Amino acid sequence: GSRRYDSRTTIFSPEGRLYQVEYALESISHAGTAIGIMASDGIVLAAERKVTSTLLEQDTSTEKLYKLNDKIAVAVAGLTADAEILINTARIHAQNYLKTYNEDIPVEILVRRLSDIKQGYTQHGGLRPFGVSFIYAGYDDRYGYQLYTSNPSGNYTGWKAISVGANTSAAQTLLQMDYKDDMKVDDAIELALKTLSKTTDSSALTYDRLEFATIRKGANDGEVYQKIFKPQEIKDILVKTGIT
Amino acid sequence: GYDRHITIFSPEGRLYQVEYAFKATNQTNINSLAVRGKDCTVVISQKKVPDKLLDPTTVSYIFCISRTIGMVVNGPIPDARNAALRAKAEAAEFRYKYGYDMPCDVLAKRMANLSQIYTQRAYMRPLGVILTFVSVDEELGPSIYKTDPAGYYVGYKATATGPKQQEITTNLENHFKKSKIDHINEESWEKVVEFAITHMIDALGTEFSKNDLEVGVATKDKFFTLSAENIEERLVAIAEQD
Amino acid sequence: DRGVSTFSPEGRLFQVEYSLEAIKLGSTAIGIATKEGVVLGVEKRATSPLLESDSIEKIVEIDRHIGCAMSGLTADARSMIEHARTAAVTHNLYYDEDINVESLTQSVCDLALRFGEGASGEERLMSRPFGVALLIAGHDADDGYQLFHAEPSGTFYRYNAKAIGSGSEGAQAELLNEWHSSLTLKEAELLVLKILKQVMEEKLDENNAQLSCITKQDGFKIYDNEKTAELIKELKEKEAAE
Amino acid sequence: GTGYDLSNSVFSPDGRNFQVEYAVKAVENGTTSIGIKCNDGVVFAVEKLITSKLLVPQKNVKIQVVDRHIGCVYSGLIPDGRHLVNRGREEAASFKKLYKTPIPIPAFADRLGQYVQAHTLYNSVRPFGVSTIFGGVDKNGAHLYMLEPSGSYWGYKGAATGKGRQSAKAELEKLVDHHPEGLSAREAVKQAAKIIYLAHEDNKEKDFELEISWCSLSETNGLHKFVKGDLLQEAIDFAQKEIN
Amino acid sequence: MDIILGIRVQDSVILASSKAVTRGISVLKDSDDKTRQLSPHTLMSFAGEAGDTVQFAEYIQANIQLYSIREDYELSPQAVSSFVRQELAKSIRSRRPYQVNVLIGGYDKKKNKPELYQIDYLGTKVELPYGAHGYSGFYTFSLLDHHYRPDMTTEEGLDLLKLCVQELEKRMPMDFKGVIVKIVDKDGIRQVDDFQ
Amino acid sequence: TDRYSFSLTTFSPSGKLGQIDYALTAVKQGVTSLGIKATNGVVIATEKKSSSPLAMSETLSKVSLLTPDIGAVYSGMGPDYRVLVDKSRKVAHTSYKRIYGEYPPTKLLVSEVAKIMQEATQSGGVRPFGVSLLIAGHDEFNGFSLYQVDPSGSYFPWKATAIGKGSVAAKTFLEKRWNDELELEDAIHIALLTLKESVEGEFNGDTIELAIIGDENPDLLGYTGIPTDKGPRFRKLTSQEINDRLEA
Amino acid sequence: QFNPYGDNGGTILGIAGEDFAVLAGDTRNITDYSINSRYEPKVFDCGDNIVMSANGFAADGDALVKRFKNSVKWYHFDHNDKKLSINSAARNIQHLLYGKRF
Amino acid sequence: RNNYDGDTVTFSPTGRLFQVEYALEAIKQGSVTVGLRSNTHAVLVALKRNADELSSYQKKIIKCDEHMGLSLAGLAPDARVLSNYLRQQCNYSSLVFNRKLAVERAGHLLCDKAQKNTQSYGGRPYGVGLLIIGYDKSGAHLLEFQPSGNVTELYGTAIGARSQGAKTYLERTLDTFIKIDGNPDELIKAGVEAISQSLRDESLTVDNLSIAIVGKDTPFTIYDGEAVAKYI
Amino acid sequence: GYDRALSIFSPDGHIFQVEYALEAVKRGTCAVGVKGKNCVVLGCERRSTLKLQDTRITPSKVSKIDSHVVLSFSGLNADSRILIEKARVEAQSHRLTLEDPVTVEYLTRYVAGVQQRYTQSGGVRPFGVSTLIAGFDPRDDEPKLYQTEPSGIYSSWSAQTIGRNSKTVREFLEKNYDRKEPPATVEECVKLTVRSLLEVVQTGAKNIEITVVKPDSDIVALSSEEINQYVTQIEQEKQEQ
Ligand SMILES: [Mg+2]
Ligand SMILES: [Mg+2]
Ligand SMILES: [Mg+2]
Ligand SMILES: [Mg+2]
Ligand SMILES: [Mg+2]
Ligand SMILES: [Mg+2]
Ligand SMILES: [Mg+2]
Ligand SMILES: [Mg+2]
Ligand SMILES: [Mg+2]
Ligand SMILES: [Mg+2]
Repeated sequence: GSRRYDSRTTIFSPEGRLYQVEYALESISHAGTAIGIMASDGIVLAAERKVTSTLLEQDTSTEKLYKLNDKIAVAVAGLTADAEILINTARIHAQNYLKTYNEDIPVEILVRRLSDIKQGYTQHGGLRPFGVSFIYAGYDDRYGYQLYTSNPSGNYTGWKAISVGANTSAAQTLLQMDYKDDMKVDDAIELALKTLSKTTDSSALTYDRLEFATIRKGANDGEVYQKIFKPQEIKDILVKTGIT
Repeated sequence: GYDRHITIFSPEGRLYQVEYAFKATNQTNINSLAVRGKDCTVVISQKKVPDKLLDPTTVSYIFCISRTIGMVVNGPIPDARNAALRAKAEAAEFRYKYGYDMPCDVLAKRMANLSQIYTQRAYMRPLGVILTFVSVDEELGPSIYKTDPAGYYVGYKATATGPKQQEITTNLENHFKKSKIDHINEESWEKVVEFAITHMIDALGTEFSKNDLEVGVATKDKFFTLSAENIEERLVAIAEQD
Repeated sequence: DRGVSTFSPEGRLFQVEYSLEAIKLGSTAIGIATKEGVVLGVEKRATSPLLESDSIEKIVEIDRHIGCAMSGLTADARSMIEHARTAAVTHNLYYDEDINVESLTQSVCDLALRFGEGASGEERLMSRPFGVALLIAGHDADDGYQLFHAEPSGTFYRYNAKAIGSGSEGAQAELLNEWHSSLTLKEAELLVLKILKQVMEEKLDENNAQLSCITKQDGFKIYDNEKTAELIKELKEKEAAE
Repeated sequence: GTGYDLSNSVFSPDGRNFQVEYAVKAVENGTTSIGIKCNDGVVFAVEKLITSKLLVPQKNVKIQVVDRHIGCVYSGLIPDGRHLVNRGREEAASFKKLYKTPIPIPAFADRLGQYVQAHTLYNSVRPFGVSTIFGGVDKNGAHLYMLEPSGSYWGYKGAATGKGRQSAKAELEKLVDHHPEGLSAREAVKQAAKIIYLAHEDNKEKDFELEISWCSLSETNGLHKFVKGDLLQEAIDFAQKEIN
Repeated sequence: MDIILGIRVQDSVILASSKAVTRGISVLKDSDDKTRQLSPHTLMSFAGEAGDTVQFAEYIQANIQLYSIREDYELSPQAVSSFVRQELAKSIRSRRPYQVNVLIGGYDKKKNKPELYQIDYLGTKVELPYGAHGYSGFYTFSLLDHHYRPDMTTEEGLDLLKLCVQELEKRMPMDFKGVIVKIVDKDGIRQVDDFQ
Repeated sequence: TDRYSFSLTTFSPSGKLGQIDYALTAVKQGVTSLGIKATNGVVIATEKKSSSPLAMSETLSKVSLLTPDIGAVYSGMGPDYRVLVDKSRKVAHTSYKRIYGEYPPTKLLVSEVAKIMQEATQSGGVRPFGVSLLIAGHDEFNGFSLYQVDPSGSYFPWKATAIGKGSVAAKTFLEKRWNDELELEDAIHIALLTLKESVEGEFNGDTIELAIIGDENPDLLGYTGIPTDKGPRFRKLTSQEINDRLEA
Repeated sequence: QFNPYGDNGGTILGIAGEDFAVLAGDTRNITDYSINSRYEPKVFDCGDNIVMSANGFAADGDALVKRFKNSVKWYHFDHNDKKLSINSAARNIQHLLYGKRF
Repeated sequence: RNNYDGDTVTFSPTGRLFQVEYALEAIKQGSVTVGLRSNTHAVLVALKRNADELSSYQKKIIKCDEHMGLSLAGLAPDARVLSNYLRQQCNYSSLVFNRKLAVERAGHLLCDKAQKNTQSYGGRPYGVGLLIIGYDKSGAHLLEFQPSGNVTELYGTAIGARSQGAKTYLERTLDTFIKIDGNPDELIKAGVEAISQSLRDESLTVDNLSIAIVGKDTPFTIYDGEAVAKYI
Repeated sequence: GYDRALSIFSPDGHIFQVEYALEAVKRGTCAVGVKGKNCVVLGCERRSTLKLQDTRITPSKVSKIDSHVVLSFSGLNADSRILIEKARVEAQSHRLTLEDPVTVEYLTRYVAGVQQRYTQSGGVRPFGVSTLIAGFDPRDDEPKLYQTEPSGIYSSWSAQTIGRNSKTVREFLEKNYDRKEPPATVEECVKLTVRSLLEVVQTGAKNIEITVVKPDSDIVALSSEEINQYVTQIEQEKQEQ
């Protein structure tokens, strides 16, 4: 029969690891780094594009930053295409919660379901895990600003600041040294970029090779705003950090 | 390498099972060719009957698919018949649903898309055959369309298939460079058959009795095959020009 | 490697043969059939001294007139137990009567070879056979007191006495000696202890071995530790005697 | 690569399907069986090897009938042959239920053809271990077909398969040449007996029982019938004297 | 139908719900509670066809309990009521519809308000200061329209209710065997010891 | 019996997905196609590769209309392209036009194609598609656009690019020439040059296929009377129109 | 409307003696005002010393008797040729009937 | 050596199905059983195998209808599937057509049933052989089933360990026994003799011998225990 | 359609996919449970091998199943979630049909069964998870502590531990838990739990979490400050004498 051709994607190694997950994580280590940092008054998401030609159209590009919802966003690292599948089912989970309960979906609840999905690919049906890691940034009113991460194993964890993809050992260390809790949002913006300057394998860090986003309850009214920075806004912020 | 056993990519980006299926097409050692007249289309195929115990009348690689479409197959008979039946079914279903006779080129397209699927899905094997469809289409005139195990298809001015395909093809390429047109300039199909047999004897360097060939002809609103006798008529006509 | 339903050149099912190696490794279990009843005993084999050994249930009730003991991967047995209970109860719903022990066992054994990859339904299948054997003990009016050994090969055998698990090899040569027609129930209880005490690594006591019997009059009962302790002692005394 | 011969739908690099080729060996290895077209009917015959004297003579019938007018006989794996007829019978019943007319022999050949070819398409199934000789009388006269594990079939004047196939084929080639005008049914029966006796001489070591049937327009009325009693005897006689 | 009333005063929500259960010709019981607590600060009362009413409530209950455990959190009364409405709205186009009407009274700890929701068997939901199901509205809305003030105390609420139950005892053909009354407030849910 | 319910594309220990890589190799071996974006239009172009001179190359469309405002071209295995075109046209109707009564905008249709491609990268019993597509279109709220879709399922927008054999060379050549004030006629001019490097056979309107997403063509609508329906923005060029331009 | 039922009856009578039992029925089978048979027996021996009769609509009665006998035969196969006690037979028949409760 | 024995859908290059051949090997390792017939009766005789001195003797004979039944040698659960499948076909023939099912047809059905498992991925073949006897509208019958699918009609035979003995004896005894018409006991004694050219180091007891008989005016019935002392 | 048999027997009678599953547990963080006269306490270690960890939102290691039963685990975290969801659902369903909450034994038995099923069905691998389940039965004060493991085997324990270095903390307890005189206070029982973790965690209440289950659904997690007292105070006893 065809069980000769089946590389069994759901098994344990003799150490009790899941081959395909480990391998997908390996894959992810070569993706653009992404970063999330949470302040008491907002969240920052920053990410590095895969070295992009001069002819590539950077206005309409959205390789790493995606809106799930009016209040939750993700930064991706890994296979774009795999991610867009996941993003989309999540956008729908949010809508279903909203429609059942007439309340926007709490961030963890969403994160958990999406992680539960990845977990299933890891335990049944012989398909290959999704080669994606996610940073989720969101606001709800049970826990305010929140930051989470998930990977191909289905595991998720919450963070004050975190990175995924390339050079995370390096980047984690550097945040660990400079993060403080009272941190304001414009502090976090600055810290996010410092970290990618140091971390990037490319010799400079320039506007055309970044995606950037914030979630502010700022300013006057209690409502929450999500901003995905355009190329010109990112160039300005880079001058203003004297990284350029 | 199991990238050799099923339809997945080799590291060079190749589907060996597709390549090996092409190879199987030549197992019968039969050559075939098709050409176009002013208002007909003709196919010619060798016919070999090695065994003395076979009923010769049952030995054929040419099929009447529909009222209007003929198909000739290069390759082993079981796969030929499987593709024949399939196309018969498709052509009839098309008519029922859309209210007109299925066109050659569209049927070719469909049959090609079926082949394409065996190249992408693993539990299906490609068929070891090359189908040449002919008709006189009501929109397009005399037409020839060819399909292979890659899932590829194209229309032809004329064409030839088999081991000695190259000889035959170059012979025809030459003829049309001279003649400057894309068809045999002939009113009667009886002479387009004569042309076809002639231009084939010269390319294969070999002579034919009436039992060495099969012929099929597509006129406007019928595709039919010839009997040894209507063939014999043609071989006599050719001989009158020594 | 090679599918789970394959035969070895000796005509044996690999997965089933290997199943039996799991069973040789499990705690020990012994059954003895008499005219006054049937006794069932087990080694508990706590894995650490913090383990509350009450919680180790290797002897279970199936109906009032039928009990069960197990050695092997004991998790595997929870669903064989479920099926057997369901079969006994179900029988009695349809027939206003107790199921025959024989029939109940045959029912359990029918599960054993339903494993595979197969397809698709009618039914789906276990991926592997069960890694557990059972002694099934009961009374019915047709054949009286009865001990069966039900293995994952699907076969089952009646025994006047039987032992399964890590002890079985010697434990059985010992049963061959000791057993005769005329054993009283009490003789049989002590025997089972005698043989467990021998083959257990641990020093036997009321906390690491457990006893049960089934009699027509009182059905199947597990014995408490106090009742068992007093039979351990009872045996200690007869050991003083030669 | 190697192992092009382990899986059933696979093409070797020379263009071939080795599992079908191996099924042909299972056939070459079976007992001898044949078909002879006479000029209003057809005749089937088959060597039944006698393992032991404990077989009941007359009673292990290897020729099978389909509908009322078609005979099949096969060399190779017998249970596969029976399986194939069971299919053939469904096909003929379906055809007749819908179209009223009993199935035409060519139509019926292609039915088996397609079903057999179908078992060379997938690795999860195994090709048929038989060649099948069959035919009968339709509204256009007599037809004799033979069908290989690959689903190749053609029409024959005569046909043979199994161990004896070469002595039989040579012998049939005779008949064709030394009776160009056609052969009467009753003569074709006797010839068939002869030919089986001639082809038996590959393994004289074993004793054998002969079985013959015919479907003839004049003699059996276009229905398929076994030859037995006096006519069977008379054809066994003709076979004895043709040996000496 | 049976009697299902509710009123949202200033600091709590009061639910009044008839005690009788009758099967045709006999009154089978005179002490039946037509409520389930869905979470500590959320109470649902209900009425409609036999079997359906309870099955539906106990199913809603178990779902909200499941939610609470899973999230270690108590859904807002608004959310519970939207959940319930959606379930009823699925029921109507189903093979056999749940014929059940409910009132949901909750205290919303996050906004420190009481809230009353009325939902009929079609999934028609509405937030109200006072409500009822079936014919119960016909007798009592006159009085509530007149007397209701949003700043009423619980005691005032209970008086206004006493008057409503009297009007029902007077003008309504059925003997519904009194009511059980519960209060949902910031400290949770309790039952009024006696409606004498 | 489809036994093959498991992925045939899996992660190697290095993190590669071999079958996606190998598909990309098939693409690289394919004939050069390219696309370039002007301000008032987009052009996509490729080389017809006549397999016999007896074949009629007009009967091979390498450039395909997907919707009246959207076209495609490819490098790699043409059969895989043919069935992706069928699939894409259908999904534009079922998952967009049948709902909103208008054709999907370029990027959304690209997602749908991308998605199909991804599925063949993860589902049971299939290999990935061995093509890269360039898709060009226009829609009222995004204007003109150009996307590349890869076997992995990944896509990305471009001002201009190229795929297949000569693509590194051609991408270099396009960087020299592309500005953001390019008018459509000028981009065609450039497309023709950039193609001409990558080809040593005959180079003219019979061996070159080329389409534009431009102004609306009411002469190609088929009916008159609804002032709000203007023609398709998509148009293949004629053998003639091409040679005409091979003067400049 | 096709009406799937009919009435052939039929009268049957069963009496329990103290060490014996009888079961009796007329042998006449009717439809409306017609006789179909003057001898069409309706009491059957089903063989674990059990006699059965199913009076009413003849076709449904025949189906039931068939099914029960088959049940007896399968009880044997399945329970080591055990004899089927009358009370077990009765339970078994409740199940056959209730099987068609609707 | 032998990649070709991994499943049933794989032919060897010589043309063999190894998995089937390995299933036939389970039969030879089974305990011996013998079948034979006159024109009026058919008889099974079977040697049952116990595990210990403490254990039952596994039954080898199964009744399939009043007029038919069989003995097994090899994988017992498998016989249980097949004999059950047969009971159903015997039953279906009675209920639907009011007809005792012919032994020839039961033969054909078992063949077709076994053949399924030998052409399909995932199915192992059956690991049991069977002797079936029946008395039907054309008198006494005996069949031998193999899990390859081949069924063959015989006057006598045996299957299982050392059965070559019992078979050679039957070949020589033939004309004696073929005429034991209207005599049940003689035919049994002639079966029991046969089964003896097959015992190595043990002889027939009351506990290990089972016998069945069927025929004209005698329904398929099985003797064991006291009932068989008669002939031992 | 994917039903490949992944948990099968090898020739020595072992089932490697299940044994490999235990390897995942051995790599998981240590968890431990000990029972009092009338509390049960569950303690688990954290990795502070990273410390920008948002501890209020990040999944806890101890989970409520019902208001009277908790469950903790070692091994694959993603896998744990699925056992917990199934359990929570079973607990609510049990109330619905029997009108009583689950016994701890029942709930354990349920979860073990799920685990077992996944060692015997096509298309799936076993759970990389081992569990401790604790609580009190309804209207009952005798505390319960149960353990499950990937094979589906379960049993109860006076006290027990699982995860990396479990065999070290098992030693410790194997000789510090008196079955005749189990910890009579909560405070006492919490102390014995922290003690046993301190053999292996070796930082402090940064890395420890405790949860105390008492009768009548009285469940509570400690905050690091109050846990700290138990740590700081364990020091004064080991050193001075
Ligand atoms: Mg999904
Ligand atoms: Mg929802
Ligand atoms: Mg039941
Ligand atoms: Mg709806
Ligand atoms: Mg309505
Ligand atoms: Mg037009
Ligand atoms: Mg009526
Ligand atoms: Mg041997
Ligand atoms: Mg529930
Ligand atoms: Mg499952």
